[PDB]
Amino acid sequence: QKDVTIKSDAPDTLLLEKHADYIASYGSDYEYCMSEYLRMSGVYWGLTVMDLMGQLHRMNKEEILVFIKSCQHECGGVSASIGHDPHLLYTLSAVQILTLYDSIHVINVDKVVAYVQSLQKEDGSFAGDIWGEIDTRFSFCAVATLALLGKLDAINVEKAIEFVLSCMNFDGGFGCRPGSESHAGQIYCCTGFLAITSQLHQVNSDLLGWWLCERQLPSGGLNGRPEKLPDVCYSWWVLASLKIIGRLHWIDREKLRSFILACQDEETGGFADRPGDMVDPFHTLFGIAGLSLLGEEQIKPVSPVFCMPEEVLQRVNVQPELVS
Amino acid sequence: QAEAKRLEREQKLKLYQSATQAVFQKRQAGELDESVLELTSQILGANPDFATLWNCRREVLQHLETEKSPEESAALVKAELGFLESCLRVNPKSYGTWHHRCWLLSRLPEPNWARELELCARFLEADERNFHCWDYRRFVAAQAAVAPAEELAFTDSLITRNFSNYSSWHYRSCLLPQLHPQPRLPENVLLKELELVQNAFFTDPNDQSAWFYHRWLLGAGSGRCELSVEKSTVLQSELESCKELQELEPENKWCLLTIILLMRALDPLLYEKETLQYFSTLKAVDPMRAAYLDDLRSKFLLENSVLKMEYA
Ligand SMILES: COc1ccc(S(=O)(=O)N2Cc3cc(-c4ccc(C=O)o4)ccc3N(Cc3cncn3C)C[C@H]2Cc2ccc(O)cc2)cc1
Ligand SMILES: [Ca+2]
Ligand SMILES: [Zn+2]
Repeated sequence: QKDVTIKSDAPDTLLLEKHADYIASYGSDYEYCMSEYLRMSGVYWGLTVMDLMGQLHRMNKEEILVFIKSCQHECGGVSASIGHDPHLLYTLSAVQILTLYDSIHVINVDKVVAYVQSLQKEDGSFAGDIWGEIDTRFSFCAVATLALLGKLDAINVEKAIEFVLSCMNFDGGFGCRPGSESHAGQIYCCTGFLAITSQLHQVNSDLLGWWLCERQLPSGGLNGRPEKLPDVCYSWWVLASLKIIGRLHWIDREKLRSFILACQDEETGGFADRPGDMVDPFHTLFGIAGLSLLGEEQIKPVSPVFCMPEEVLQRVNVQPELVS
Repeated sequence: QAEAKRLEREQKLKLYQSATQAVFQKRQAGELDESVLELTSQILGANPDFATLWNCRREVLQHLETEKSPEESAALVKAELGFLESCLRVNPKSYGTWHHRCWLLSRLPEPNWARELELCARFLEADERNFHCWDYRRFVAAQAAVAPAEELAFTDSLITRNFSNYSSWHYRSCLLPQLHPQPRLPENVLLKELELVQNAFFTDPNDQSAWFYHRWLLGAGSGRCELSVEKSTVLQSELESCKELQELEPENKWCLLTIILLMRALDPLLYEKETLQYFSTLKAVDPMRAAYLDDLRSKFLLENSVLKMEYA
């Protein structure tokens, strides 16, 4: 019942070149400074989307490598920006960026590994940082990070698996922690986690798959849980999850495509959360990442687990097996 | 209302920038004191996802508690609760704010959980789907050793008072197993749940959350070969009630799916023809799920074949 109605005029065509200009110019501004606190991830989104459009060269490799080194703390974790505190989210984003750039030894890999390792608990969960917030999001950051560095074996994998599965719910989905309601974002983190640890057999693919395909609203866009407005990035969290578990054909590809495209801004470029709203690089990455998963030819194939181009992962030989 | 609004943003940004600068100056200096509390107060209300500033608040309070009396530390905690509450009013869906409250209470000597449970009831009246709030509610429930039945009674009133019930039903799916802890619901509990979820979905047949929870209940029992006369009779009675409902609301796909699911639960083979009729109607009503519906149908045909070859 709660949906957007796509205005009949709205964009029906892919505006690749505009987006490549939008991101290339991003950070030359009000919104920019207010998100110092997620800067590392912001750079990850921009770089990843450029590389998916074949435009990574128009970004500053050399300048981002120095920014990454300066953001590594002495405990090994990486912060979002200089002077900000280290966190698993930004340590993931950093390692994703170094993997895009094949520049992993720009940072102290042994110290990142020891940082991820230090955040695991007796029950197998991961805290996001020294301050102890437990979220399956961080289970995914830990293992995604270690997988990309070839160091999965450095954490207690079996206990980590056990914690994630203890967050599986009645509806086949996953939450933040044991007892938490299913939500698309955590389902992406958890299915990705299981992909990495070779445990997709423990997912109930038909039940979860059904939950994920009911996210698609009449407008064609996906929401993140029942009764919520759809939104371009769930359209990525959900779709990715479906690909991982082998049920991407359970949503109406074409209607989703029309929603995603309708989320573009013909003027500024970039994508917004929903049609007509203000764009941003986050949604820009996820709308492009979604179109890619939906088979769109002018964008590179995107890994549904690491949300990077498949060729980058082929190139480092960490391509987990999905359901089908 | 032209240059005015977007002009003062250049001002409001300037304050955040200077206070943020000041906070880091002060933190690099080792000045773990009230000034950081006052500066961060000004930034976290507008911008609660600014995680590093919650960390400073922590580093300050942890340090201050070393060189202030029990009674001065008590006051700081209480003020920290009031500050937390006001941030939540402005933005109730921010991880940082909730985590910091949990951190604050986790370390107090004599935390007042009752108050925190009520805090939860207040935020769930505002937004009954707030998952931070539900999560925090479970944390409080556990810390105060609240009993599953209390929480189950809380979920009941919430379910009847209004719609927006996916979170409540989800919470019940975890509470019920705890009330009958097996290392898989008993039939008597299952039957009360069917009756409760049945009312919900006839009351408001477009509210998906009841139908999802119901599909789960349909599998939570003991099998079609072990159907009690009571459950056979109740499941049959639900089948008819969905057919009635289907006449009133022929565009309602949840009731069409549930009719298919009920016949499966009752007797896949006896209802084979009706199962196929229903997949066609259902695909006509919910075409976006066409692919899902054919896969479910193929699974069920396979199930049927296996059952027929078990014929001696
Ligand atoms: C605009 O208000 C918000 C609210 C939350 C956040 S967040 O940092 O906690 N985070 C990522 C996120 C980022 C943006 C954004 C703004 C500008 C940029 C460019 O660098 O990116 C916007 C939203 C957003 N959200 C909130 C959201 C997105 N869609 C719907 N909502 C309600 C997600 C949030 C969680 C997150 C996800 C991925 C990740 O790697 C890190 C954090 C950010 C802005
Ligand atoms: Ca360049
Ligand atoms: Zn979004």
